[PDB]
Amino acid sequence: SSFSGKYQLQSQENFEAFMKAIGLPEELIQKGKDIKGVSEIVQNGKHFKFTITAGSKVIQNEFTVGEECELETMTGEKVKTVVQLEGDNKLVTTFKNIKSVTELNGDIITNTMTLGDIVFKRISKRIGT
Ligand SMILES: CCCCCCCCCCCCCCCC(=O)O
Ligand SMILES: CCCCCCCCCCCCCCCC(=O)O
Repeated sequence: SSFSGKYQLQSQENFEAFMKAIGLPEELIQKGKDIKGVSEIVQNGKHFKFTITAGSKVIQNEFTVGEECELETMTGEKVKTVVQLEGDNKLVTTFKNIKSVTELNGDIITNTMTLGDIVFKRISKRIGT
């Protein structure tokens, strides 16, 4: 149950640069750079549900830690990958050559995606039940 909670974005580094490189239609790139998105995570042991909302674009995802699962990326592209726990508080996966780390520390979820040399980094905070 550790990741569960509702979280809102506070600040991000390199949003625009990273969203370009991944075939994000520019309309969303500009409308998106400023949205403090909300993440809903529901964890039950290995099983994860998470929903990322950024006004009207709702991406909902589910995975089992350790299993190969379909994930829906930024662009809407669905990609087969495995998500891994590396300790109770850290989700690590790799898709379309992006290395993604999600990390809980207290009420703070830090997510970091790197495409070759670009480090897109989102920091979020818990907002209630
Ligand atoms: C203006 C209305 C539509 C809103 C469009 C928002 C598009 C957002 C684009 C990228 C946001 C997704 C963030 C990645 C998810 C994550 O960090 O795990
Ligand atoms: C749309 C991006 C795809 C998501 C691929 C990462 C899968 C595991 C990590 C997601 C768990 C919830 C963390 C989101 C927190 C945040 O928005 O920064």
